Amino acid sequence: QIRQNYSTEVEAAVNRLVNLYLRASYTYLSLGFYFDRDDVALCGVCHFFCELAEEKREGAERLLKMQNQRGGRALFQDLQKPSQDEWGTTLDAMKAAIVLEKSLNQALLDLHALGSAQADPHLCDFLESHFLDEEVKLIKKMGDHLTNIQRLVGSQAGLGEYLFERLTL
Amino acid sequence: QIRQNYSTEVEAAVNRLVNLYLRASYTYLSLGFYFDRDDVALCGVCHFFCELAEEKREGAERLLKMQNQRGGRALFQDLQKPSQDEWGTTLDAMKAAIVLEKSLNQALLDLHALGSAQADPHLCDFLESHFLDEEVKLIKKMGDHLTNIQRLVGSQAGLGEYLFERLTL
Amino acid sequence: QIRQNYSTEVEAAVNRLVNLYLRASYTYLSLGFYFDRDDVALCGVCHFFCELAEEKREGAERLLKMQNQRGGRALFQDLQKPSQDEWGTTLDAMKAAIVLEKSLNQALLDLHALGSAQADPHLCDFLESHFLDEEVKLIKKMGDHLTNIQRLVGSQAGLGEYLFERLTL
Amino acid sequence: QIRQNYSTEVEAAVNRLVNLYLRASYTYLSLGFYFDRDDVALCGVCHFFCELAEEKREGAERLLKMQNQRGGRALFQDLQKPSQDEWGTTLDAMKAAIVLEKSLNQALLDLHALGSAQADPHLCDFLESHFLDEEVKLIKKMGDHLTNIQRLVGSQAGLGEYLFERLTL
Amino acid sequence: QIRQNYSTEVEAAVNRLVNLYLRASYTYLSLGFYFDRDDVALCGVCHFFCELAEEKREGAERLLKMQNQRGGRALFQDLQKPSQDEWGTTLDAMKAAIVLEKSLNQALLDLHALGSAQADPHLCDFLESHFLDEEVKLIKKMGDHLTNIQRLVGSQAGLGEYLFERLTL
Ligand SMILES: [Au+]
Ligand SMILES: [Au+]
Ligand SMILES: [Au+]
Ligand SMILES: [Au+]
Ligand SMILES: [Au+]
Ligand SMILES: [Au+]
Ligand SMILES: [Au+]
Ligand SMILES: [Au+]
Ligand SMILES: [Au+]
Ligand SMILES: [Au+]
Ligand SMILES: [Au+]
Ligand SMILES: [Au+]
Ligand SMILES: [Au+]
Ligand SMILES: [Au+]
Ligand SMILES: [Au+]
Ligand SMILES: [Au+]
Ligand SMILES: [Au+]
Ligand SMILES: [Au+]
Ligand SMILES: [Au+]
Ligand SMILES: [Au+]
Ligand SMILES: [Au+]
Ligand SMILES: [Au+]
Ligand SMILES: [Au+]
Ligand SMILES: [Au+]
Ligand SMILES: [Au+]
Ligand SMILES: [Au+]
Repeated sequence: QIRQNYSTEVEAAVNRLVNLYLRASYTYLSLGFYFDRDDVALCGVCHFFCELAEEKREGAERLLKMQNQRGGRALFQDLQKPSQDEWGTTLDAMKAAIVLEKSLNQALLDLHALGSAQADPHLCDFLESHFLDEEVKLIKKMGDHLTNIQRLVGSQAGLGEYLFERLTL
Repeated sequence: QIRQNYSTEVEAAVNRLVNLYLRASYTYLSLGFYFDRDDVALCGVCHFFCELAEEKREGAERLLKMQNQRGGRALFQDLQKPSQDEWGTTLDAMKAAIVLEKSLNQALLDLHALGSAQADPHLCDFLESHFLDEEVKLIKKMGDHLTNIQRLVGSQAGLGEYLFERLTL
Repeated sequence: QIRQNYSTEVEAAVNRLVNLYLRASYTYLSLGFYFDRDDVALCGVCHFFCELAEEKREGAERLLKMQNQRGGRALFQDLQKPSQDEWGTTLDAMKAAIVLEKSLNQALLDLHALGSAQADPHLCDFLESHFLDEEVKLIKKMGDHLTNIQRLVGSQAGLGEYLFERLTL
Repeated sequence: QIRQNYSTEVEAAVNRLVNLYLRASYTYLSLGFYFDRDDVALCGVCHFFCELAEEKREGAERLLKMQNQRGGRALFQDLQKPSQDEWGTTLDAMKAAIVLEKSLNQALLDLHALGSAQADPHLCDFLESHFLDEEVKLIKKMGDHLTNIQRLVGSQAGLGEYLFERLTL
Repeated sequence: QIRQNYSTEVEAAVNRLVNLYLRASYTYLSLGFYFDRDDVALCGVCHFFCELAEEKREGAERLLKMQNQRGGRALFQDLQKPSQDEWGTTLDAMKAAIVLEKSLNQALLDLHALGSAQADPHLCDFLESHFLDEEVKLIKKMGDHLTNIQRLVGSQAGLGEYLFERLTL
């Protein structure tokens, strides 16, 4: 047995956080393929979301690795289908992405508060090291994108959506 | 004599498909030079169509080579002049290109159905190997372009046509 | 408008000359594939004619480019099928090729005489620069080949046709 | 057990096709050594057939590998001695080689028809991928050679046989 | 004395053509600096015209060199100030540039007609070699630019002028 200072409550919340990262990965998978449709065709938006799918997957994998390192047991649940089949405009999609990110970020903060109350400094360090700053950086970037997308709608939405995709993404 | 399992019906349809690829080549030749006119001047649209002329020619040449490999006899017909002397906007041109591509693709599918009914698996493989996936890929790309061109017309068609040509093509 | 010192008569004759180069290209296409037949199988003769197809195409493309540069309008006609479906011996084929070349060359000379009468020195230079010397060089080469092919028929035509293809082409 | 969608009929026909490729290999072995005899001495003809021996062997080996991959059982029979001890002229030999190739090719086509009736698309793909086009290419090449050999017999058969071997093979 | 077959009429017209190239150079000098004004600030338009100033100067220098080579005497006149102190929009400027180019081109054609009537084939070659095709190419390019500038005015002239300068020039 290696397990030491690792509460059952932290273990369960780690498994839930894995499910949340894998669900986010799947959402981004769906977002990316929507933007590859012939009737949507925004290559840069596609690559943005498919890159996010991969980051969220890797996030999950790091959590699973840590779960094993601490002597927890990984437990997998169903992955819920993404919340939409079609994602609207780049604007709608980027709003939905930031809502999702803020939910992951809140889950990280809740897990951290749990870690602190359980006096589990390895867990707190792990989150700080690999998750909290990355999520803050990602959210700031999405925020910046959203501001630029919004700036570009004005009178000519098609034009703005095209330019954004060509010159930013 | 090398000829084996090669029906006269397949042979004739191969010669027709050659004529269709060469005609497509000629259409793209005309499309490219229209976009090089001083009063049209869309360099990127020109290069897109002149690249297509060359692919369609090479398509024809591969069919002719296969015709000879199987012991068929190449038979050439007149090449019909393209359907238009002037091709309108990039939008009109890209619509016309996708109509042409869907007609080639239908001809490939009809030749394949013939091959299958004649039990000619070399022909079916040949089409699969070098034509069916290429045409599907090309059509998807045209579809994507058309979506972006359309997105860009909105209120300011000149502006959109220029941007598309500079930033996509 | 860019057009200057460019007569409608020159413009039409340029379009006709394009048709003649594309027709020549198509003839050479047919000549090349005839020599790739399993029952003809003269690899070097094939490569000679397929190289000519490509030169004639490029000739056409240079004419079209010049048509646009001068502010003329390219107009495409049907391309007539080559004059033969089967081309006989290398000798017959090379005779037919030199007849075709002399017809292109006469058309270049007629266009030049037109240019001179219209006082269009850009056109005269263009023809001199890229067409007249090339055609003269090509015809001399064909002439040389024909002399060597003829020398080789004598009593043993098969033998001579094989040697020519292996040691010259 | 790995075996899935793999009929006993396909399995048996695969073993027969292996025997046919190994027999062809052996025939080419005999053809090559006949042309290395001091009283035949046609080095290029020898290398042509010994290269074919090796291709036919490799063909057999790919079939055996696939047999194992699908969970079939390889079963070996006697290899029949080649049909001739002495192979005559390069012409006779090349005719005999094309007869042999057309028999392999018919066996491939029969196995493919079997695959299609058994709804075994892995087998159909395997044949298409590695056998059908290769055999078609090889037969076309033999056909070309035969045409050139025949062209060369005329009045002076020794001369023609020597030239062919030096300048083509 | 080297002078041979070089008429006094050609000599004078060569000196006039030098004055016309130097005047064009000076016009382009003025055009370039207008577009470098802080209240105009179109860097790409500036570089386009300053590059033209240099080409026109070099044109003059080649004419002077040829004048000396033939044993003519260079005679210099006043260079007339450009026709405008301020050049308006990129559109106005490009129209004015094409008017100027068509005037040079007409002068080249008139000098050529003179050369032909004086039976001075060195002069005709010189013009053909270094001036007639270059001017035709330059005019076609200006024509293309003008078409794209015009396409871009539509409703939002400032926007179009900026994009043209950033993405074409
Ligand atoms: Au994607
Ligand atoms: Au993508
Ligand atoms: Au802590
Ligand atoms: Au901490
Ligand atoms: Au903490
Ligand atoms: Au083009
Ligand atoms: Au082009
Ligand atoms: Au099939
Ligand atoms: Au198939
Ligand atoms: Au099929
Ligand atoms: Au060829
Ligand atoms: Au060839
Ligand atoms: Au002339
Ligand atoms: Au001339
Ligand atoms: Au002339
Ligand atoms: Au051998
Ligand atoms: Au050998
Ligand atoms: Au099939
Ligand atoms: Au199949
Ligand atoms: Au298949
Ligand atoms: Au099949
Ligand atoms: Au400047
Ligand atoms: Au500048
Ligand atoms: Au002259
Ligand atoms: Au001349
Ligand atoms: Au002249």
